[PDB]
Amino acid sequence: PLDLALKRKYYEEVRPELIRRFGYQNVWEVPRLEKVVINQGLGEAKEDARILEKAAQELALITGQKPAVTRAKKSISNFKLRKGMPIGLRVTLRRDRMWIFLEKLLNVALPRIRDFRGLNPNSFDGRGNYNLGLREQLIFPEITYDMVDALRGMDIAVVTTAETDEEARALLELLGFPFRK
Amino acid sequence: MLMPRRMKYRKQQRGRLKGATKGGDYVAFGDFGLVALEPAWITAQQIEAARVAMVRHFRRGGKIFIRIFPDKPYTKKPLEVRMGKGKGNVEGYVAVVKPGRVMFEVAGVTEEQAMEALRIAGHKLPIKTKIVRRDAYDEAQ
Amino acid sequence: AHKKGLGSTRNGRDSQAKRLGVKRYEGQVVRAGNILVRQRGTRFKPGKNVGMGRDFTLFALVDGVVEFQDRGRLGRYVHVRPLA
Amino acid sequence: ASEVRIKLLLECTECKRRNYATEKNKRNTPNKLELRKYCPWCRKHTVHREVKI
Amino acid sequence: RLTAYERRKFRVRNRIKRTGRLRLSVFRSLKHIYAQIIDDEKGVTLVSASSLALKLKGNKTEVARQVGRALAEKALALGIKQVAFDRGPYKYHGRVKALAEGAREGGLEF
RNA sequence: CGCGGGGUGGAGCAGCCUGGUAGCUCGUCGGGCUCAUAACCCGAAGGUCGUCGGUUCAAAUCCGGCCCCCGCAACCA
RNA sequence: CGCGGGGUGGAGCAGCCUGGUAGCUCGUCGGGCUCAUAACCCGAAGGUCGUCGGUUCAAAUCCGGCCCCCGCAACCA
RNA sequence: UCCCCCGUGCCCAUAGCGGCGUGGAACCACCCGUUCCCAUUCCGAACACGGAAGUGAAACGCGCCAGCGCCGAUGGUACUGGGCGGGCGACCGCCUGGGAGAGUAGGUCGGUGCGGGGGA
RNA sequence: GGUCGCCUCCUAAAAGGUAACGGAGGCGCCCAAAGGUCCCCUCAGGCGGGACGGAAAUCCGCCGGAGAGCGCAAGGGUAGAAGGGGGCCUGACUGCGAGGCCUGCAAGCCGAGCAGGGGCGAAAGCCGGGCCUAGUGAACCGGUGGUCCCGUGUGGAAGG
RNA sequence: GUAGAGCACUGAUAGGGCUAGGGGGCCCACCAGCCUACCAAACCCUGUCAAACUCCGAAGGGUCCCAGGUGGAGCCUGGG
Ligand SMILES: CN(CC[C@H](N)CC(=O)N[C@H]1C=C[C@H](n2ccc(N)nc2=O)O[C@@H]1C(=O)O)C(=N)N
Ligand SMILES: [Mg+2]
Ligand SMILES: [Mg+2]
Ligand SMILES: [Mg+2]
Ligand SMILES: [Mg+2]
Ligand SMILES: [Mg+2]
Ligand SMILES: [Mg+2]
Ligand SMILES: [Mg+2]
Ligand SMILES: [Mg+2]
Ligand SMILES: [Mg+2]
Ligand SMILES: [Mg+2]
Ligand SMILES: [Mg+2]
Ligand SMILES: [Mg+2]
Ligand SMILES: [Mg+2]
Ligand SMILES: [Mg+2]
Ligand SMILES: [Mg+2]
Ligand SMILES: [Mg+2]
Ligand SMILES: [Mg+2]
Ligand SMILES: [Mg+2]
Ligand SMILES: [Mg+2]
Ligand SMILES: [Mg+2]
Ligand SMILES: [Mg+2]
Ligand SMILES: [Mg+2]
Ligand SMILES: [Mg+2]
Ligand SMILES: [Mg+2]
Ligand SMILES: [Mg+2]
Ligand SMILES: [Mg+2]
Ligand SMILES: [Mg+2]
Ligand SMILES: [Mg+2]
Ligand SMILES: [Mg+2]
Ligand SMILES: [Mg+2]
Ligand SMILES: [Mg+2]
Ligand SMILES: [Mg+2]
Ligand SMILES: [Mg+2]
Ligand SMILES: [Mg+2]
Ligand SMILES: [Mg+2]
Ligand SMILES: [Mg+2]
Ligand SMILES: [Mg+2]
Ligand SMILES: [Mg+2]
Ligand SMILES: [Mg+2]
Ligand SMILES: [Mg+2]
Ligand SMILES: [Mg+2]
Ligand SMILES: [Mg+2]
Ligand SMILES: [Mg+2]
Ligand SMILES: [Mg+2]
Ligand SMILES: [Mg+2]
Ligand SMILES: [Mg+2]
Ligand SMILES: [Mg+2]
Ligand SMILES: [Mg+2]
Ligand SMILES: [Mg+2]
Ligand SMILES: [Mg+2]
Ligand SMILES: [Mg+2]
Ligand SMILES: [Mg+2]
Ligand SMILES: [Mg+2]
Ligand SMILES: [Mg+2]
Ligand SMILES: [Mg+2]
Ligand SMILES: [Mg+2]
Ligand SMILES: [Mg+2]
Ligand SMILES: [Mg+2]
Ligand SMILES: [Mg+2]
Ligand SMILES: [Mg+2]
Ligand SMILES: [Mg+2]
Ligand SMILES: [Mg+2]
Ligand SMILES: [Mg+2]
Ligand SMILES: [Mg+2]
Ligand SMILES: [Mg+2]
Ligand SMILES: [Mg+2]
Ligand SMILES: [Mg+2]
Ligand SMILES: [Mg+2]
Ligand SMILES: [Mg+2]
Ligand SMILES: [Mg+2]
Ligand SMILES: [Mg+2]
Ligand SMILES: [Zn+2]
Repeated sequence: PLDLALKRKYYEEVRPELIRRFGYQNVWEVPRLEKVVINQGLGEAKEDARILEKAAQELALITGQKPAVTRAKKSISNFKLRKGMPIGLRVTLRRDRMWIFLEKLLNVALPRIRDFRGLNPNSFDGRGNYNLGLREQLIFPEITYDMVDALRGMDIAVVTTAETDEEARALLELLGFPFRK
Repeated sequence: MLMPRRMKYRKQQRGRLKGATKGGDYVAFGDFGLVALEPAWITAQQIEAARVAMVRHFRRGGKIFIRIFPDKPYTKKPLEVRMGKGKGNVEGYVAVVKPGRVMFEVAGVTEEQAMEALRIAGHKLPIKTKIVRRDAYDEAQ
Repeated sequence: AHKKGLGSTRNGRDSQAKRLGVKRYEGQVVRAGNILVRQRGTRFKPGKNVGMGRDFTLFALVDGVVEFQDRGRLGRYVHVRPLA
Repeated sequence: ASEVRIKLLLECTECKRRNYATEKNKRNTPNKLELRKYCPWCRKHTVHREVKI
Repeated sequence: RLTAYERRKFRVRNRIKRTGRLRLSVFRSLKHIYAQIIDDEKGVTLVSASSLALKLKGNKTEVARQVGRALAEKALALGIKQVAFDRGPYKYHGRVKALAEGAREGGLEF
């Protein structure tokens, strides 16, 4: 639906090594992406100042989409929450917008962190998904420096039709994931 | 003593006591048990009383089981007060007991020795009693 | 004497009885309008020819005969099979 | 009612006679009320407001 | 346990059922669209006009508009005027919409 | 049993009604003054608010029950 | 329900009476002096003159609505 | 007129959960795209249209068995409407119609009604 | 000393009803959205994952029939919505009311349908406030606004 | 929706198994060893208690239809 080189890498390289690996029969049951929910749960503009969306504009420059907000589930005295305050943001990346994001993180952004050292491998789901997080925000130079302010990061899940954590790894590793172990 | 550590309501109604027991009609843990022959309100101070008795009978030994637990609150008006102006106050707790219920049963000791420590146990009890033996019938439910 | 310096209670009340329940029993011939059933909640549901007011009071919508049907997991229903 | 919850008669405009009355809050929304209400007097629908009770 | 899909059915389904007037169920797959008039008392079908039996093809929406008009003729000739519209778990729009507007103009009554 | 009162940094007092708000005075520890001590001047330290459980998103606070303290009737002809 | 007068710095507050600068003394930091603590002397801090809204070259002073507290006068089936 | 799918009820878990197999010929689902109508507090996930390359892997349809769920008698007992009895009292017992709950033996991976399509 | 009206549960003995200075708890309000409707969504919770970030902030995954929610107490009810989100809205209309619940009286309660004129919806339809059951007061005496009915010889005005 | 009975829900509950936490060890005291005739949540087993708990549930009671029922029955309007 767009000429992206990771869409083409998954097909013309990643698809087959998997069929030769776990020896699939049918074609659909082969592991495959689904979404990349990016949670910028800030929790710092609750009854705190405006400026919340001042990240949800850079969040758009990362993900191409406009992020939509998330509200306070329930009130907590220890966090200063009343049932309704906004705390964080979340963009769901489906179709080719999803791809092109990873075609910038996996081979430009991930190395843009100092003291970087691969990825944590225990953190796979159990029914075939994976996630972690990030703190530094200009980790993609679409977010240039003299957009300077308080640095905040994101929680990021990636969702796949993988059926176990095992085969799952094989996908994410094959699409360029540096694993720490 | 034996208060139920917590409870849903505090003052409990009185209640009748019609007929024969509901359950607890067979030995289940010990090899000899003590059996009620007439309805009663056995008290936290009696259960305790009968228990301690046997323990001090075969000092260091045996395993005492206790099948009825005093949950009902025994209520009672003070002295030199007349009828009404509230419902009585709680003093002590009790366990409803119909005939046939087992209350104590001991496991593992000389047949003589259990047959005493359950005999003495009955005298601390406000009712008539019969000691019984674990049974084919007992293992049959 | 006898009365002295005791006290009393903190509780002691009760509400006016509401006289609810099933007002019309199955096979009773009804005019349109008769309250078939008084209730809190929906222990009975509005069947054929039967309405329900903002207190779940079910009422005959046309003359006929009350009929009763327990359709299990989707509950009891009250209808009226209008003798034509 | 109490004091924060005021009582009021719904005013009018298209004939200036009152025809309704109800309740509202002045610590919540401290303005002048708003409802469409057909009248037995003008025999037409009209937008209404308020005055004290 | 239930899917949002089947809930929406019951929901949209339940209401209409309470008004007694006849029922023009609208089923719709990615290929064809079907419909059938139902008395829900006895539990029976009055008349059924579908895209597949009519062997029509040539754009899904415009396909349906005829199948709707087809249903009206096949029912007017039977005596049905009064019939309320069941729109399934589908938003009344486009395809289902067409079926209606077809049935509508064919002389049918809702 | 019953009425109503107050329990809070070591002593003595606010903060309770109106639910997010530890206050004052001594006292204390640590710096000066003075040959020395106090006085006196200068900084700091110090309590899950009787206690179980309670309701609120939270309890000094709103809330029920024994544990205390305190006036407190109990007429008994 | 009806009539008297009002907020101006955080308090207090005449200015307002009379149409021209937002102000007296109380409170802070600072300097003075200081046995200290005083009072004293210098200085700045500080405000939107209940609110709109209006007559005017102009308004704290003047008019309308209102608002909010003080008060007064009655009435309460 | 038997068979198979699709729609839709009726029954209310003996129908369900989980498991093994399974069917794309037709229907159905995924599916192809996001121009158009329609849609997302972000996203064509859903809802929406335009189609038809692939696929029955998912979902679903149909078969299989009792691990769970669930239905679960007969016999007997509890209690009991009516009528009586012996006890100083506590409470027990008898005739007479009625008769559970638990538990045992067991049952169950459904039965169906009109309409439509498609091969005997 | 405590109590006095209304609501919830129990006592109350399987229709209703039922006492006690019997065991327990709540009301004297609240909301122009918490109302109307048309549309869409489905919980509490538990295990794995999750930069800050924790027992619980927001996130992802399977798991789950209702144990969450429904303004406040309790009960019944309830996702096949009564709960959560949005679009348009004001029926929180008027003129009436068959028939019934309850019932000593007076009260209270439920209400299809007809007219008028609106709202939301393509529509079948639904709306005479709120999931329901508390959130209150007879008659008398007055206040305010309409009407244009009475008004002491007639017309006014006073007064009803 | 009661007697009974039951534990599916709100709670109680005694022994046992499992098992977060907590406590005594003690290795050691920087993090960490994971060992416990001690306490103990959630859960599983045996075994039980409840007016304001009910997965279930009698006899019975209510009431409408039909039939029997001529009774100091019944029904309406009135006077005491
Ligand atoms: C005693 N009196 C006068 C009252 C009578 N005429 C006489 C008398 O004896 N009265 C007393 C008589 C009994 C009364 N009393 C006491 C106990 C009780 N349980 N109930 C009573 O009525 O208390 C009375 C009381 O003090 O008035 C005075 N001191 N004035
Ligand atoms: Mg392209
Ligand atoms: Mg969420
Ligand atoms: Mg005795
Ligand atoms: Mg009291
Ligand atoms: Mg009563
Ligand atoms: Mg009364
Ligand atoms: Mg239902
Ligand atoms: Mg009016
Ligand atoms: Mg049918
Ligand atoms: Mg005090
Ligand atoms: Mg303070
Ligand atoms: Mg010296
Ligand atoms: Mg000093
Ligand atoms: Mg109190
Ligand atoms: Mg005056
Ligand atoms: Mg002024
Ligand atoms: Mg100025
Ligand atoms: Mg049926
Ligand atoms: Mg199997
Ligand atoms: Mg097989
Ligand atoms: Mg195979
Ligand atoms: Mg297959
Ligand atoms: Mg195939
Ligand atoms: Mg939408
Ligand atoms: Mg959506
Ligand atoms: Mg078969
Ligand atoms: Mg097997
Ligand atoms: Mg089985
Ligand atoms: Mg039997
Ligand atoms: Mg018998
Ligand atoms: Mg009889
Ligand atoms: Mg008898
Ligand atoms: Mg006897
Ligand atoms: Mg078997
Ligand atoms: Mg099966
Ligand atoms: Mg064929
Ligand atoms: Mg009655
Ligand atoms: Mg609304
Ligand atoms: Mg959702
Ligand atoms: Mg959740
Ligand atoms: Mg996080
Ligand atoms: Mg968290
Ligand atoms: Mg409830
Ligand atoms: Mg709703
Ligand atoms: Mg809604
Ligand atoms: Mg809205
Ligand atoms: Mg519109
Ligand atoms: Mg009428
Ligand atoms: Mg009338
Ligand atoms: Mg009437
Ligand atoms: Mg009456
Ligand atoms: Mg109406
Ligand atoms: Mg209400
Ligand atoms: Mg509503
Ligand atoms: Mg009410
Ligand atoms: Mg009153
Ligand atoms: Mg009078
Ligand atoms: Mg008047
Ligand atoms: Mg007047
Ligand atoms: Mg005149
Ligand atoms: Mg223990
Ligand atoms: Mg340790
Ligand atoms: Mg070990
Ligand atoms: Mg061990
Ligand atoms: Mg347990
Ligand atoms: Mg018992
Ligand atoms: Mg009971
Ligand atoms: Mg039950
Ligand atoms: Mg019966
Ligand atoms: Mg009747
Ligand atoms: Mg008479
Ligand atoms: Zn008018």
